[PDB]
Order: sequence, then structure tokens, then C-alpha cells
Amino acid sequence: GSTPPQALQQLLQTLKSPSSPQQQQQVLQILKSNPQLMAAFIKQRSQHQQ
Amino acid sequence: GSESQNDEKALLDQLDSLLSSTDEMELAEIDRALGIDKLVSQQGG
Repeated sequence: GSTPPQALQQLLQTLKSPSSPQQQQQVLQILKSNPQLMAAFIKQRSQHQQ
Repeated sequence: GSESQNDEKALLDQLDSLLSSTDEMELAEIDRALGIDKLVSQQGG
């Protein structure tokens, strides 16, 4: 109902899936407005870095 | 809507592993868009 953080999860769904080209560009637009959310994404590469 | 119970989000963590399989450049394009590169730098935590 009122969770700006989870907003990244919704969009992230398209960033992880082979969605269309337009979608990929959309998600990026959202994450851009959410600097505290994008931090979650890094968690992956951070926990999966070589 | 409902409190707790992610489900969807949990589904991402699964595919997230692909990140290690795919080149950082694949996401670097959008990454720089959000600014995940200069997110840490000298933060630590």
C-alpha cells in the first residue's frame, strides 16, 4: 500500500526477465529515482563477485 | 498489499545468480543509469 522500497522489486522483475527492450529502459528509469533501492541490486554482484 | 510475504521478490533472488554468469557490462548499461557504481566507493556497510 505504501512501500517505495519494494517499488524496485516490481520493476526488477523485468530487469531479470528477458522482457522487451522498452521494458528494460523503463525499469532503469524507476531505479534512477530510487537511489536507496538500487543498492539492493548491487547486493547480487556484491555477493556474487570474483 | 498484504504485510510480509514477498514471494515475487524471492523469485528474483533466484535468477539474480545469473548476474555472476553474465558479464557486468550486461547490467552496467542500466547500472550507471541508477548510479550503483558511485553508490559505495568509500562507504563500507
